[PDB]
Amino acid sequence: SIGLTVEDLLSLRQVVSGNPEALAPLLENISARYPQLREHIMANPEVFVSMLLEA
Amino acid sequence: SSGLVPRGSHMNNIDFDSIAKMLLIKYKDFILSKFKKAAPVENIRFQNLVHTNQFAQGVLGQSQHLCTVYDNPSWHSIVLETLDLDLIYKNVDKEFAKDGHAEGENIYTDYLVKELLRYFKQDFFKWCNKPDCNHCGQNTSENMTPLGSQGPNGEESKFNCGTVEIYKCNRCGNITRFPRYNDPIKLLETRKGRCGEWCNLFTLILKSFGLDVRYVWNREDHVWCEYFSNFLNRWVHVDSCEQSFDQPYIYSINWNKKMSYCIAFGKDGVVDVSKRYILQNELPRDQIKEEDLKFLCQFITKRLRYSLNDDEIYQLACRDEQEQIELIRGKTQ
Ligand SMILES: *[C@@H]1O[C@H](CO)[C@@H](O[C@@H]2O[C@H](CO)[C@@H](O)[C@H](O)[C@H]2NC(C)=O)[C@H](O)[C@H]1NC(C)=O
Ligand SMILES: [Zn+2]
Repeated sequence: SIGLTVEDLLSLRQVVSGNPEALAPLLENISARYPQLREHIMANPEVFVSMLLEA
Repeated sequence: SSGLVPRGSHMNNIDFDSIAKMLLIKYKDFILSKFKKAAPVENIRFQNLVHTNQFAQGVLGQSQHLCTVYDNPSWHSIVLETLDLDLIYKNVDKEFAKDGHAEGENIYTDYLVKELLRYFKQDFFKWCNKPDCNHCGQNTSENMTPLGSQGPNGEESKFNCGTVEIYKCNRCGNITRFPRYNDPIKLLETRKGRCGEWCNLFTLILKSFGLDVRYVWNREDHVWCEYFSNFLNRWVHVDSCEQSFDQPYIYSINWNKKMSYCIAFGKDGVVDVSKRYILQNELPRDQIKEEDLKFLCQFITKRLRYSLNDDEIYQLACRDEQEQIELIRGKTQ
């Protein structure tokens, strides 16, 4: 792991620094579209956060 | 009843709001870490890259001349004394009158910038290809033939001047000279010049209303401004010469200029703003490993902020990031 699209990595950076209100629903939408990250979220969100801090 | 296993009501309803609020926390540590130290590792990378490459030394040099320099109370005041604030603020107020958006939400600031452009161009400062003849009339330049360039005399040496273009008047024989100053306070007096000094003074002017301002440098010989519009909360392209407000395409498309790089400079950082401007007739960027340029800016921006505090370091870093996405993508928002 981990791999999400460049387009998402963008709109993630976009909000986690610019509209943090929408960070929750964007994370909704990512586990929505990425199965294997719906698993990482639950199985341990604290790793999933620090993996995420890699783009 | 049980053990049958109770169901609850719904499963692992996975808490995003939790994990969202968490992260924003983690991020901030990531950011505050980034803008730290200057661990001597990347220091050589820097000290060194500035010797691999002159496009590097070029940006480094400019950073030094251009980032701190316009933050100067003494200056800011003089400019304010000197400008006709009554007039500026009247017109700005007159245009706010004819409603200034539903949300006048720092829009005033934009109307000010725009009106400063107008004052500067219609009224304050004047363009100079060859100069007028000092002894013959005013409207009188196209009977000056130029005898080259040379160092400043004693007087004009004061005003940070390198070259004085000298010119002979064929109709009278006297020699008008055109010193090329960098002291923008001098320009307030002479009120004339070319992109160059036009831009020097206009940056300072913007800075003297306490706006957040930048000097944009195109390697293919033009210079202009970027101003931060809290109402559009992004950077806005300001070019005084063309009395232009939000028109970054101007160069690339209207003029059909070919460009390679564009760099911004300001108290808060140095940033590659090419992507805002170079939107066709792109020239080869063949001056510096793109990786190294990124680094170069980042290291200077980082250096430019040791004495800021954690709240400042972060709020700035986000603005920067908001920018990247604006440039990386094709649009605002
Ligand atoms: C030097 O700066 C000046 C000021 O903007 C530029 O003069 C513009 O030139 C373009 C190119 O055709 C014209 O569209 C404008 O009409 C000119 N401005 C005016 C009203 O004089 C000039 O282009 C700049 N030099 C460059 C391109 O480096
Ligand atoms: Zn003359």
